[PDB]
Amino acid sequence: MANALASATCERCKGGFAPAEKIVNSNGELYHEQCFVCAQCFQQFPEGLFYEFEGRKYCEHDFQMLFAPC
Ligand SMILES: [Zn+2]
Ligand SMILES: [Zn+2]
Repeated sequence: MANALASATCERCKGGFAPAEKIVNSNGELYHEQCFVCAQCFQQFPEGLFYEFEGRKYCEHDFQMLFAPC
């Protein structure tokens, strides 16, 4: 259906992933265990999870400035 889809690839990297180790979903987008970047400073970050959000992701950098304890 729709146009010819290629495959499941990362968002800020488009890396063809699949395993729960390389594939990581949050909000609705797909990320790697080390692609999570700051929608503002684009600062990537390991762990595979930080202050991400729907349609927008952020690292503990811009978000620690806003100061959001938990
Ligand atoms: Zn990636
Ligand atoms: Zn940042």
